[PDB]
Amino acid sequence: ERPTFYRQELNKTIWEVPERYQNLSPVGSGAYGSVCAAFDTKTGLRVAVKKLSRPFQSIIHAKRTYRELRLLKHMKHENVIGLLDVFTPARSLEEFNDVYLVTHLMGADLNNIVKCQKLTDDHVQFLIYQILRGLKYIHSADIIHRDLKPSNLAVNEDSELKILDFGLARHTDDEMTGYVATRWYRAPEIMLNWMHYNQTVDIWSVGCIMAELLTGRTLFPGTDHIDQLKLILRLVGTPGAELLKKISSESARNYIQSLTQMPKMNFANVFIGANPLAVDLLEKMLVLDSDKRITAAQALAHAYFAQYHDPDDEPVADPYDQSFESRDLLIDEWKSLTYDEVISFVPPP
Ligand SMILES: O=C1CCc2c(-c3ccc(F)cc3F)cc(C3CCNCC3)cc2N1c1c(Cl)cccc1Cl
Repeated sequence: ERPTFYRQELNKTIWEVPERYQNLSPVGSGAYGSVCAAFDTKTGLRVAVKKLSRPFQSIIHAKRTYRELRLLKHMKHENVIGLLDVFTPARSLEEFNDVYLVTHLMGADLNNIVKCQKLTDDHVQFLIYQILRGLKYIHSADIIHRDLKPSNLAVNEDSELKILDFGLARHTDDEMTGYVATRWYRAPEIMLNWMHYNQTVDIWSVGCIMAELLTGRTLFPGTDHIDQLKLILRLVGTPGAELLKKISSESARNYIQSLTQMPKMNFANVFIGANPLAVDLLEKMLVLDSDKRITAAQALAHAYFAQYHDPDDEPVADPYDQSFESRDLLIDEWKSLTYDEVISFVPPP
C-alpha cells in the first residue's frame, strides 16, 4: 500500500514525500535546516517533517538513527513529541538510505515565548504542569531526557506544550563551553560528571526552567562550568558529607571539598513576590543531592498544580526496551534494524 511520492527541492536538497503532504516549507537554518512545516491533507493537521540525511554514513550515525526512531515510535503522550508518520521513498532495504519523521507542528519553543520576560503565575503553572506530565510519562518508560531546556520545549499559540529531543543529547565539549544556554539547565552531577546520573537530572532542569518563567531571568547563567557550579552552590549550598560520598569521581569530590562551605539560601528572598507554593516546589526540585529531589509523579500532586492536577489523566508509558544501547553491531545491522522499524510503523488512530 505504498503511497505515491513526489520530489521537491528544499534547502538545497531533494525532499521526496507522499502526496498527502503538501505546502512543504523550510522552518529554519542550523539544526532547523532538515525540518519543514507542511499540511497533512489526510489528517488535516499542520505537521513538521524532519529528514535524516545519510543516516547510515557510519556505525555511530547508523545507531543514532536507530535510536531516534525507536524513541519517537515509543512516545504516545500529549506532552511528548511522537510520530504521526515515518517513511522512506525506498522500495527495498538495498535502496533504503533516507528517513523522514512526521510529527505535530507546534511552531515555537518556550524561548520565543518567554525570553527576557516574566510570565504570570497561572501561565507558569500550566507550562510546568505539562512539562511534568510528559516527564512523568517519559520517566515511567525508564527513559531519561537528559538535556531539557526551553529550546527543546515546543509550544503553540494556545501554550500547549510537547517535549522533544529526549534521550538524544550527545553534545560536544565545545558546545557546552562558556556562556551558553546549552549548559545552564544541566544538573551539576551531570555537568561535572560526579556520578552515574539518572532521571533525577531532568527534575533539576525543570526547576531551572520554572525559575526562569517566574523571574524572566536565567537561574544559573554561568560563564563556564566552574562559574556555573559556583552560582549553583551559592543558591543551594555546598555539598554535605552524605552527598560527598556519593560523588564517585575522586577528582570531582576533591575539587568540591576545596570550596568554602556555604549554606542554602532562603528561596523566599531569592524569588521575591512569587507564589509561596511555587517557591516550595522550587526548593524541592533544586536539591543538590539528586536522590532527594522530588520526582515528576510527586510534583504533579504538589498543591501548586491544584488547578490542573488530575490523577486519572496523567498516564504512564509502556516499558521501553533499550537493550540495543549496549549492543555493538555493524552499519548494515543497524540499518536493517532501522528499516524494520520504518516498515512496521502503525499510524496512530
Ligand atoms: O513544532 C515543532 C515540533 C517538531 C520539531 C522537531 C522534530 C522532532 C522530531 C521529529 F520526528 C520531527 C521534528 F520535526 C525538531 C525541532 C528542532 C528544535 C530543537 N533542535 C533540534 C531541531 C523543532 C520542531 N518544532 C518547531 C518548528 Cl517545526 C518550528 C519552530 C519551533 C519549533 Cl519547536
